[PDB]
Amino acid sequence: DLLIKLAREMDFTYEVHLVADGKFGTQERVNNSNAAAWNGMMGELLSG
Amino acid sequence: DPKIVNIGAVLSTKKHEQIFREAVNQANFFHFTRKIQLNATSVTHRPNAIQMALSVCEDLISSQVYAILVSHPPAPTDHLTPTPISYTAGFYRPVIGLTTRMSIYSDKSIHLSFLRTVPPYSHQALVWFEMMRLFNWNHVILIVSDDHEGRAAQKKLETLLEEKESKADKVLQFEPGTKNLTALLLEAKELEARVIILSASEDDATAVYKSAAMLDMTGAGYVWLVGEREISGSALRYAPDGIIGLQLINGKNESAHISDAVAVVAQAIHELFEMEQITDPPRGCVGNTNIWKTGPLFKRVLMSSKYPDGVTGRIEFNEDGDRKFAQYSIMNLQNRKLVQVGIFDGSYIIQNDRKIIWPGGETERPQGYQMSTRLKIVTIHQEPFV
Amino acid sequence: PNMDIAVILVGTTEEVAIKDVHEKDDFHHLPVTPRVELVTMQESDPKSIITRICDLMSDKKVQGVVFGDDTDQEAIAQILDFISVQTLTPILGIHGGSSMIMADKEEASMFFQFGPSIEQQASVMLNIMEEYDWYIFSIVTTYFPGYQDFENKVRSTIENSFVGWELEEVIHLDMSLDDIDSKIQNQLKKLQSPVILLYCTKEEATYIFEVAHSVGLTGYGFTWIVPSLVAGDTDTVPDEFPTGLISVSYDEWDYDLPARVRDGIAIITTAASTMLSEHNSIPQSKSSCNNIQESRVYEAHMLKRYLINVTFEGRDLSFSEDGYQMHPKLVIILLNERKWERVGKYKDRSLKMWPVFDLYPNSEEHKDEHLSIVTLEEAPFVIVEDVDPLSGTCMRNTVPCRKQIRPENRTEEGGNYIKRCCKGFCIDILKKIAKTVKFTYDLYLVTNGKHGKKINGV
Amino acid sequence: EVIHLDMSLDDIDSKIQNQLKKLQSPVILLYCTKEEATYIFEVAHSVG
Repeated sequence: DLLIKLAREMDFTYEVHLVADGKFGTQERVNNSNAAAWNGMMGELLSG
Repeated sequence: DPKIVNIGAVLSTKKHEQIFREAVNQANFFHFTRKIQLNATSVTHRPNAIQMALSVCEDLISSQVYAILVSHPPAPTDHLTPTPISYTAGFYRPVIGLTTRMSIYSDKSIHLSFLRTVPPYSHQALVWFEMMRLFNWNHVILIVSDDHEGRAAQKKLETLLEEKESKADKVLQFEPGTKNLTALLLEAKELEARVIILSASEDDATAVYKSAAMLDMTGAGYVWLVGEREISGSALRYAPDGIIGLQLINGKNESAHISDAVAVVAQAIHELFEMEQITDPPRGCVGNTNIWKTGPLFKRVLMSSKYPDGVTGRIEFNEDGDRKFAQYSIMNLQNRKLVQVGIFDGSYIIQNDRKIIWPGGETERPQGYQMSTRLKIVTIHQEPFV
Repeated sequence: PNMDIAVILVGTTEEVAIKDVHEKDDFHHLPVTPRVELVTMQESDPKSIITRICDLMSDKKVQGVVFGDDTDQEAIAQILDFISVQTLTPILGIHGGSSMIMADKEEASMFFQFGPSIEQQASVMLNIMEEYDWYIFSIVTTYFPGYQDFENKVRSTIENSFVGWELEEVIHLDMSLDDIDSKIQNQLKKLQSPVILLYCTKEEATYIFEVAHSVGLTGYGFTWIVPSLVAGDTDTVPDEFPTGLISVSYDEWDYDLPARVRDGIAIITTAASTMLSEHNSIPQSKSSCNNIQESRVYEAHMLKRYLINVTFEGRDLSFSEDGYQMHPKLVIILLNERKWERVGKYKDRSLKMWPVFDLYPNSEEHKDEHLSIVTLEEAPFVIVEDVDPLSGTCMRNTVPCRKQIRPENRTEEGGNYIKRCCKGFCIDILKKIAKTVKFTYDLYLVTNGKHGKKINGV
Repeated sequence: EVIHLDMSLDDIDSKIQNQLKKLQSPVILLYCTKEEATYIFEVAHSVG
């Protein structure tokens, strides 16, 4: 209902999508293969 | 009698060696010589690496040379690069490049005492930054291969954008040799940014033109920014009419690089022999174990060279020993032909009287690079909320 | 089959007492039988190297080239890479110019060295700075090629671990111009951290320490740390280096050269035997020098997959994808008569501090002797908890309390030392007063006798 | 802490400078003479 209110108070188009799992910021603490990691979550906004 | 000093050089055809020997004779005339005498000693590129190393140790090192030049092997293919040749002088601490365009020579690990007077491909990215000053761009997409050139161009573009100005979106990488690259066009098309900057070789750029051509991605709004390896050879007929290209001024037959090279080296010798210890290189590669003490000093004198009235323009080195104030030419493909639309002298880009044509049939660049009204919404999974 | 394995030795050291190896004949359980062919070289030059490699290659069909010298010229090692361009032979570096690392090599070359990379040295420095509780640090880097992955490795490491680090600013200094315009001093005058890292070379480190001798960074409260390529040789000790410089380097002491050659032959023979024992199909040997257009197709990169996970004598003596040893035998030396003396041995992941005292500040003056504390597992006064096997080290303020037990095996006792982590009210008060009065102590429990009581008459 | 400085030898062992570098206060008092104050201000001008 908040998305409908903000959708009618502003002229734009929306598309709600459901996210599955992976909501913890990705704490790369387990020794994978002694390589270099990169921020892929934390904020959770820029995937694509 | 003046001291006989030798200068090493690695050239290709005999004509270039004649221009080198003539440039040494002119260097011994235009410069005041009271105690030194330059000597011309140049060899040719050999198809064998061992025969080339023995040719340097029995031709160049045996003559006790100080500065050694290098160009490019006259071969249509690429399988034996002259980079190991630069390792030879690495045993005796300087090699100056003339046609080296790869950014791998920009590093100082395997190229300690290696300086070049030719702007590589990474410097072209700087010109690309100047493009961001023309139409005021923001979100750009850099699509490079998975090698050292893509990492060097990525660190260079990231270094240029270190202030609070414009940033990067997503950098795409691909293995050089894969034709099925539709996922790169799908993920690149899904992203809001449309400024595509391609920097690869010919076979990769051909696959980008084919895969990007069979998906209808050359219309309005799509910008293709390439360099020089994407509008030459077999990658020219597949490129859309209106793609922004580049062209280095005086690509073939660079006599000014040889003449100005002997001028800068001669200035570094006549000026270097006016301080005081100045050791001498050993005789050949036999019975010589010690290194050269005048290495970083000779590289320092070669780097601190200024020629505002030179033939090529303004010879000046930077902190990495590369070429400053590059001279390029912004080209554009119009009706299956490369029409000159701009030139780059070194400081700013100067356009001629030809109007820039876009591949999407457009003639005027809009203000905003990309804008729409589609907004994606994401949320979590909760019973009382969603 | 008898495969030729040549060992090139460069230096004035007598090879008579070196080539005599007794680890052959009886140690040929594998179907392939190798043979050692050691050669000498008294002239350090690329012409003699290429001459002996080409002439020795055309004379004897060798498979594994093992080069080793005792100089400090890494460029010669690059020349070895050139040999790969003509041979693609797995060259192993044990000592000498082939001991230094080189970031970003050729993906097709087979150059493998025993030099510790910056990722391992950075982890060792972070472990040393972690055991002594050094949260605040100041990193000083220059224009040396390899600082981006260093600062991004330190930042990326401290931004994820549970240890609460504190990064002041990573400054940068220039060496192309002398400090005459008052800039380097202005950048070095804002460093108030108990530990300062340095990432540069040698002639640059002499100038950084020369200016730092006048700025005020080489005294009490401050401690500089340099890796391995900064100190270099331990014999040349200049004067500008202050007292107290924890530097990591290679052991090159207890590890004997014949053991290095034996390990190299074991790795080359083992990796050359895994393909024959698994794939059951191996190509021919190496061709001559310039004959590369015919033998360029017989080379297979699958052996590279056998050059990453290599086991020998149970220990994890393997390598990585970059071309270096996974677990390098590192040593930590400290500069005092101004001589580099060893203080600890970093193995696998744990660090051993035995040939030196655990307390970093010396007691030669300030305080003397120490103090031992013994208690018992009491309800609200001393809570004893076993150490977690996932890490093996007490965390936060949990005091590592040892325990001396004797395994009563029927009619024979032993001497086991089980270490646990103690925490409670006594740990809190003794740590609060211990931090205030500033002294070293110990903590252990009682395994026999418990509380004092009367026995007969004593 | 109230530090003490000895003026009888040129600062060559880096001790007085190490005693003056640990002064993190907006106000610093000085109690000496003139030729000693010229040297204290001379080193303090280089410390910061």
